[PDB]
Amino acid sequence: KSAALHIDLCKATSPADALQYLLQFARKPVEAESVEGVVRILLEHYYKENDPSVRLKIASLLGLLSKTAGFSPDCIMDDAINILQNE
Amino acid sequence: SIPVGISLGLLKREMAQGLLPRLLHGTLIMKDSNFRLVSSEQALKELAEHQLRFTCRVHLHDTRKEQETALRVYSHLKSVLKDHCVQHLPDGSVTVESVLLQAAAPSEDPGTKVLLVSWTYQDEELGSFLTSLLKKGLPQ
Amino acid sequence: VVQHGVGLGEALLEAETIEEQESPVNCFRKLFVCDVLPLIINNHDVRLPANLLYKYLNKAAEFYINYVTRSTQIESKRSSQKYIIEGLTEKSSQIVDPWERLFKILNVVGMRCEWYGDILHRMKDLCRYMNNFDSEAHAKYKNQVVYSTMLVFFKNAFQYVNSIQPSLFQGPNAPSQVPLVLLEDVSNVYGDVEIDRNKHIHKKRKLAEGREKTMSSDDEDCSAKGRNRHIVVNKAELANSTEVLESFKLARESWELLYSLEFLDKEFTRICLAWKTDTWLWLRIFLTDMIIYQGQYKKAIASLHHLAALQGSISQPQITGQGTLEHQRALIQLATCHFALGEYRMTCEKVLDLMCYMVLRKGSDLKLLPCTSKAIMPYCLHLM
Repeated sequence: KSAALHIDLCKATSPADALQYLLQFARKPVEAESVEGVVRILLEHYYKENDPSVRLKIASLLGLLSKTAGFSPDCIMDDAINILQNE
Repeated sequence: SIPVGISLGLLKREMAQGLLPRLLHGTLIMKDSNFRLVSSEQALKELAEHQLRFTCRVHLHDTRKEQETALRVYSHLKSVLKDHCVQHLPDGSVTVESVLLQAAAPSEDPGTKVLLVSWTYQDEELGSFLTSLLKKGLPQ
Repeated sequence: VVQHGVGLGEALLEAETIEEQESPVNCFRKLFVCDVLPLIINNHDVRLPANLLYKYLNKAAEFYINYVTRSTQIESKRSSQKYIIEGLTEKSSQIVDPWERLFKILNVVGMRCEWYGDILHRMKDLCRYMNNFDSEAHAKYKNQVVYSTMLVFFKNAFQYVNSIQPSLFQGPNAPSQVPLVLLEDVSNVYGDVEIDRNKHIHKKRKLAEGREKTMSSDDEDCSAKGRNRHIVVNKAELANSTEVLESFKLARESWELLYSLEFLDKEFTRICLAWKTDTWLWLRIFLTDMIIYQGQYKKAIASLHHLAALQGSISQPQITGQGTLEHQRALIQLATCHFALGEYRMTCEKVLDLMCYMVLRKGSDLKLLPCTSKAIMPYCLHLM
């Protein structure tokens, strides 16, 4: 389930509620197609966001998501390093 | 050892610009037993950064286009000075190290054309050689 | 180069147009301007007409406007405007100093006819005799001088747009610049000498609007209030706005010089119509502010409304008479135009619709402030 994130996160507050919800998400595992969906939307929110701590949490769970067992990470890695350059 | 202070902006810029054996030019406001070695610009509020802008004039007899003259001077300096700055400037001017070149308005004499070169004490050792190199002048 | 000659630039422009980028702002056009067209101009063997040089200048202006105000799409000192061009990456379609590229394009245009900061006095001297010259034989160099003055005016307009609305060009992942907004005749209620007579209540509507040509009828005769007056921005409210006020004053002076010529105004209007220069927030806002200051309030308001509607159709969020992340500049501009035109009832209605959006030497003055709610609440209070 990723459309739920697609609704709630953009319709949340910036400082802490997004951070607390993001922390809540980190305690459940994800399936590989849903992994692709979540890395895409998290990259989108990383684009829009400007706070440092929220982006730190975004990146740290992006790392926790890439740790998942079966999927190919290179395709999302391309865009990941693409935004790493301007950070 | 004398403990003194630094402005973190100057220190951060020095580390950032140096890590990619140059000097660190700074200014210290040695107040009553409390010192503060900051950059010059930081002294503006405590007035006392009232700037002392220098300018050395260069006698060139050419009357060519500003952009062409600037590009030729830049190419000539990049040929002479060994890889100081290789860059296309936005305004069609010249600057090596932290000097400033301006094709200012000439004097009241119609038969005199002069180029002006501003710099700081940091870059005067290269600015003097730059002006001596352009003392021969562009091909008239 | 004799194998193709002018074929390479035309093919590159056609390729740029075919990528949903009909106006010359695509990465193909950027590469052509940086490499192909500059090499053709530099090459003595290739000798293009004046129209080709003008088209190259227009392409450079479109690229600069895109790099200075268009959004980046993701799916002593020097400064250059870089953004994601269409069809190639930002650093993979690199152009060294696009402002210098446009200046060199103007210089190449002058070189075709043979005959600025450091040359600011020289540029002013050239501009002095740039609208009273003789015929073509003596106008061979005068056309080059007029093109150079227009290029300097474009650079000043780009700087004003950089200090007016360059925040919508770059994202938040790196340090950037903030936008800003102008204001109407409401700053004459702060100083000791400046007493409350800048707009009054009914006096502004009587003495400002006059029910002029409300349409965007640019390239025409404006008012002459700038002859012995200007937007004298007080340092008591813009003490740290040296770059913003300097860019605004330079843009006002250039706009005062711009209306003097007919070819320059026609070229600017043609560029705005064809390449959609009003679809960029910064350049459109700066041009509208300059036109309003020069005494073209109706056409300036029309251009501002067209830019606001274009932004509303764009992916940027919009609100009904209220400020947003990007609509704050639009709301401030609309409120300032309403105050300048003296529509007292409309200004009160806008304030009522914007109260939630609000933030809790003679004649009128001016100031420099951000495009956020700060420019709306205090100016509205001064008008009230």
